[PDB]
Amino acid sequence: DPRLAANGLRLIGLERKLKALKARLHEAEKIDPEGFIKELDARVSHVEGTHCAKKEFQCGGYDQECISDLFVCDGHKDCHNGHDEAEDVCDTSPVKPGNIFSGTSHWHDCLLRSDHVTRVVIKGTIRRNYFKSRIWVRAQIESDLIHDGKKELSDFDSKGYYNFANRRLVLIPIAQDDKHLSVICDFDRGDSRRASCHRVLEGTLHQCANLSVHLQGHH
Amino acid sequence: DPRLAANGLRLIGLERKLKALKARLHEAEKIDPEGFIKELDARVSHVEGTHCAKKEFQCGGYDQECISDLFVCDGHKDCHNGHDEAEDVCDTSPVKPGNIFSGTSHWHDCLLRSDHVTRVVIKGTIRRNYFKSRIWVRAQIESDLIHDGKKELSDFDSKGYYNFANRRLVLIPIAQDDKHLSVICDFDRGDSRRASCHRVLEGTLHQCANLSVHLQGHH
Amino acid sequence: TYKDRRFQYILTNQHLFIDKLERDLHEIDDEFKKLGSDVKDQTVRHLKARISNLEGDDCKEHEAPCGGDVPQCISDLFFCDGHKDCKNGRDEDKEVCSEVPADIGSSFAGVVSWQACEEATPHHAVVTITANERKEFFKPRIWVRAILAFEEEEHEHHIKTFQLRGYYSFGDRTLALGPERGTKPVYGVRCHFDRGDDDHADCQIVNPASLFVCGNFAAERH
Amino acid sequence: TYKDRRFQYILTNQHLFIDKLERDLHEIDDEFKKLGSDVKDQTVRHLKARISNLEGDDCKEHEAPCGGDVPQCISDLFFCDGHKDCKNGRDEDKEVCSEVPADIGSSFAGVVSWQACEEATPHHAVVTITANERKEFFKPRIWVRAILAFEEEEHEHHIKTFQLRGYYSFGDRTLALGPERGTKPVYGVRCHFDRGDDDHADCQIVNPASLFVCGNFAAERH
Amino acid sequence: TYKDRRFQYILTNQHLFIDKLERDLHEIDDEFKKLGSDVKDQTVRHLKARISNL
Amino acid sequence: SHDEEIDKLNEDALKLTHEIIELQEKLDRRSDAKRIQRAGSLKARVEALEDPSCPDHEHQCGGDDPQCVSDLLVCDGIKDCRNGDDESHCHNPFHAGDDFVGDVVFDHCTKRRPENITLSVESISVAAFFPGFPKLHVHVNIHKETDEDEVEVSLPSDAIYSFAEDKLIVYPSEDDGLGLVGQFDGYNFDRFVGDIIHEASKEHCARFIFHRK
Amino acid sequence: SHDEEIDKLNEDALKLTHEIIELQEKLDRRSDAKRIQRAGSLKARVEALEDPSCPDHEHQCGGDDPQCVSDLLVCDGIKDCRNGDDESHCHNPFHAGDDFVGDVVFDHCTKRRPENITLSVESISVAAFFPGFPKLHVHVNIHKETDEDEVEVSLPSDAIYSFAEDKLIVYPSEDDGLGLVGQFDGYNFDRFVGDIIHEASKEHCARFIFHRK
Ligand SMILES: *[C@@H]1O[C@H](CO)[C@@H](O)[C@H](O)[C@H]1NC(C)=O
Ligand SMILES: *[C@@H]1O[C@H](CO)[C@@H](O)[C@H](O)[C@H]1NC(C)=O
Ligand SMILES: [Ca+2]
Ligand SMILES: [Ca+2]
Ligand SMILES: [Ca+2]
Ligand SMILES: [Ca+2]
Ligand SMILES: [Ca+2]
Ligand SMILES: [Ca+2]
Ligand SMILES: [Zn+2]
Ligand SMILES: [Zn+2]
Ligand SMILES: [Zn+2]
Ligand SMILES: [Zn+2]
Repeated sequence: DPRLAANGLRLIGLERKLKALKARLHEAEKIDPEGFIKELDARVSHVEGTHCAKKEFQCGGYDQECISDLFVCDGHKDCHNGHDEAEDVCDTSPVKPGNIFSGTSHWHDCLLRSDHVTRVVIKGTIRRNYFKSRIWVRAQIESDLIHDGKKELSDFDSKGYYNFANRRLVLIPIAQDDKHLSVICDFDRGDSRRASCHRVLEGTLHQCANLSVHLQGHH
Repeated sequence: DPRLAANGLRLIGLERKLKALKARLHEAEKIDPEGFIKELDARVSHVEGTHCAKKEFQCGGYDQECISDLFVCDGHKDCHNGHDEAEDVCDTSPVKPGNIFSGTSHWHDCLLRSDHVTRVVIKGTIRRNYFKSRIWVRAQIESDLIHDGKKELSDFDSKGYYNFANRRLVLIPIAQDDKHLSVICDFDRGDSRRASCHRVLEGTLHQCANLSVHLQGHH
Repeated sequence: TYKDRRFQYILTNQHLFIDKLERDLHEIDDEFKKLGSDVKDQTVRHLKARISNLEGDDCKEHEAPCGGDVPQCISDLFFCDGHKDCKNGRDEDKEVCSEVPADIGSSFAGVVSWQACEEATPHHAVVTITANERKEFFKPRIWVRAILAFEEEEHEHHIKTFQLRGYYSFGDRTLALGPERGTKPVYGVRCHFDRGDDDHADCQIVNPASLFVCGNFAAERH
Repeated sequence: TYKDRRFQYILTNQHLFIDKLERDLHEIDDEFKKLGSDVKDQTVRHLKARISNLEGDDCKEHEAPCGGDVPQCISDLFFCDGHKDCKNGRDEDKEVCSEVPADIGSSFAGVVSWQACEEATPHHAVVTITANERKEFFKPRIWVRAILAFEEEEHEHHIKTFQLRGYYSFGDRTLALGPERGTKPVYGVRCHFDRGDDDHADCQIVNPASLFVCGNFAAERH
Repeated sequence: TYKDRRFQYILTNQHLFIDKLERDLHEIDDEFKKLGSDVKDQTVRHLKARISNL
Repeated sequence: SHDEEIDKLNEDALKLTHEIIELQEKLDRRSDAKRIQRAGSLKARVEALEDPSCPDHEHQCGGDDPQCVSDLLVCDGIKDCRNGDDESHCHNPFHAGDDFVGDVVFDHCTKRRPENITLSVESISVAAFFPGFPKLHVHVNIHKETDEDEVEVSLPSDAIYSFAEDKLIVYPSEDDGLGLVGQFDGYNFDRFVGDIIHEASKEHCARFIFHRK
Repeated sequence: SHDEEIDKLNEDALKLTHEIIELQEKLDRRSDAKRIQRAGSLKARVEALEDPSCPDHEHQCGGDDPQCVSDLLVCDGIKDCRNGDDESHCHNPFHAGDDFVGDVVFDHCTKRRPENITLSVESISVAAFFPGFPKLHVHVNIHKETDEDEVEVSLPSDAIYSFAEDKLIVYPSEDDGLGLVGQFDGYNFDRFVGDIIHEASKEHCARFIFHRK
């Protein structure tokens, strides 16, 4: 064995290296350039606003064409550039059943709670083939309250819709007169994983709490 | 010395490799992609012809504008795209004095010589600043003739011009009534290194020999 | 022999080890490729441009920013005139002074939302530079002849065409167009190339007199 | 200690050896960089295109080549209509069926050498697509509305504009334009996109009736 | 051969080590040169003379 | 034979080494500290354009679950953010000996109206019991050469750094209300904007862009 | 210490290995045999478009110093070109056992009018005293399935390869004047154009594009 042994050592080295790189993958996944830019595009676009009316959908990013939000993701090309039927626009995964969005609820009205976890749990979706403009969502709203020294879950069943055009999930409490506030989430972070939410009164849309959920998801 | 020695062996390996690559450079220089494509462009463009008159210079490659060849490389932008003053067009190196173009002369008229070496030796150039359209070239034409069992040099002094527009070097024999034929070279191979030449009669431009010179150059 | 087969045995399973390593490497690389990708440089350029526009500048009328690390404002009339007026020379930068937005044959098109003048629904507008002239003694402007045309239905067959003349201003990054000599003051155009390149512009179809906005289109170079 | 300084002595001049190797590598790489470069893919595409054009095809009138490894000719009327008529399907290739040369806002410009009709000296011509329509039941043609305009001097100020209508044919790779409905049969345009991309075309400004060539320009997309 | 390249490998990076040492020496010497200089013998002679006279 | 095969082995091994280091370089490019920084700076500009997410005197912990925390509680060694953000900012951009050179943007209040200002950090005193607001002793160095004279100045001044606001506050040393405030990008730390403000009117009358020298 | 430093050494060495192999890969890409071939094919198309550089029965030695040499003197083992070009072509594209499959371009004379033709090389006989024109025994295999019948055929035929013309000439085996001629690109050798020609009228009545199978 001349320097064949040396080459063997080199090979052990390469094995070690490969192991290390594979380890680096976990840390590499924590960086999403494309997603970062999509987020910034979202936030900047929010600061810009639009020239469209309420209940209207602006076609491109720079584009000047407006469309009724009743025509967004309905299966028909309504924009001169077809943006209203684009895949990013029409992505149905913000309300894919099984999704569990969790976040901290910060109250500043209505209720006198300290900061606490809230989960929006997507339980089901209906999308009529004759009206694809909206997805009808059913979900469970859970809240971990450390009310009286000990912990207690406060949950309720709710129903509403996800509207593609403004990327908004509205959930009002199913037959829950019992002073459970509605929730309104905007998937305005460039993805289908995070949303800026509020606990609101259904009738007036008055915001009683600030809530920011991320998907995390798995109990 | 643990595996430090092994790493040392690796380093000797890398040294060896580097030496080998440096050796490959010579062979790598024998490949000129850009020059190859420039040659093909030249040859194809010759097969295509142009829509310009004689004594005219077509501007771009696809471009439709024609210009008098008295305006080519004269210091004034005459083409809508300035091609008549471009660097490739106005390159003066085909007739840079010191250049020695060598090639094989193949006779088929006038003289009864067998195939033989000819050299065009650029001896001087004059380029008037008041008329840059042309370069006035003075050169020596040498021919190695194996006439009567032994070798003998047949050389003569000559004068003419290089015209940029048609990339043509014309050399007629300086006061050489002594049946020395003129030479006309076209640098039509995409470079300033090779030329397609002819030995011709000055008065009639009748082609007595085919000659293809390349630069090689250094005696 | 036997020793030969031992040596060959060592060689054989070093190549085997190398092959395994190669396979593992391919697994890891494949795992890395499923982490999305990097971003289109145009998307980043445009995003940065939108941010820059939202940030604005402290320039006065008839001034434009030089750009760069230390903000400085200089005159419209000082951009691309061969003398460096910016502390960082940006007013003579080769990119800033790109004369491409005013090149002959340049055409910028997009769909128009009207607010007056025209009662038609959203259609394309195209403005095409047909001629230009940049005087050598006054270089901060490129004088252009252009044509505004509208996309109209297959049934119309009586298209409307407006001949314009105006200029491109480097510092403003502005193409300003008005009616050609003796041609009925109907329309003018204001295009602002503020997306960070010579290929997109925010245009308004205006009244030549009042600069009143008749309609807007997001222009794109085709 | 001493043994420590021996070990450190070995380490020190292995790094030195690595540094030397690095320097030598940089020398060799620098020597390699001075061997010219590779070629622009556009120059190669256009060269290949010019060769292809010089080679021609054995197609009949109203036929166009499918392209590809085994030559086959098919009808004008069979390109990009959703059914594969070529043995290799090329008549439905996504590149062949690029509808970009007929896109709204597309403008092709270049300098014209005239041979009749116009007694002006070489100036630019620009043809701009202002509208289009591709009927879903007859897809092998894109019907277009365009405008031919000429570059004219700063002194003219009475520019000439010709409104055209016609089609783009995929197999022919041809933009064919004639006078718009009721607009004085003065000019027509024939552009052939034969440079291998959607961005350059050989155009002729012709008489709409005789197809007599009035002038030629090498068109380029701006 | 291989042994020849090992011997040459040792030679090569002893010269490299010598070169490094030389560079370091030049650094130190350069650092020493920036400590002013010695004094003109005339300035000292005259100073001593002035003291003597006083 | 026993050399050709070995050489082929060494060759395949080199090529493997190359492919492996290539993967590593992709990994490195993705996580390149400079790139991450630039990203942070961009994000920061956007944040500047948005409405503040926190009350006037609080600090946004950031993250996918935002939270506001008193400015006085940032970098005091006790975690107040649920994500501990208040306790990881804590690297002071200024070290004893650092120089920053600022070039003028606009200026209509300073005495000398200088082209550039050098800010030299001389010392830093961090109270162990109050580490969130380090105190610096710095010198403001100006050198202005007019026609009538040449003036050089080195004004000793006291400063505070706020980790909460990523901000240097340099209290005036002369007899004008003129203080220097350096706002850091949040991610750069080799460049800040130095605004000169009247301690009283709060009027902003000069601005210099400072870079680490 | 004695491990951290060694590891840093191994690392720098790996990175060097990478940079070196990178240079090598540039070198390899430049001289990639396939690329050179494609270049040759392109150049060949151009040459086809140009006027012939040589008399009807001669061979262009090529190079920067062109020369014409009789077709009968190419690949006879004696250098006639000044650059020896006639004696370096000499690699026969056909080997005993090779199959080429040709797809129809046009065809209006063959008996079966087939979709594809397989040409199988069975044997090669090279006269030592005349190596420039190898003789091949090949079989032309056709399989045509119409409505009325299914026909299969394997026609044994004699052929000659001309190195001078880069050309395979397959003499007809049946009772029609129909011969097959395969023209090689000059640089490809995995693809030729197979024209079917009447041995008499010289009329070109069919063409197939053959690829090495
Ligand atoms: C300050 O500016 C002057 C020119 O106005 C320059 O000469 C000097 O070097 C600058 N000083 C620094 C440290 O930037
Ligand atoms: C020959 O052609 C027929 C179709 O015409 C096909 O089924 C068969 O597989 C082909 N053979 C080859 C090698 O192309
Ligand atoms: Ca729709
Ligand atoms: Ca000229
Ligand atoms: Ca200027
Ligand atoms: Ca079809
Ligand atoms: Ca704290
Ligand atoms: Ca021979
Ligand atoms: Zn923070
Ligand atoms: Zn001090
Ligand atoms: Zn040959
Ligand atoms: Zn047989």
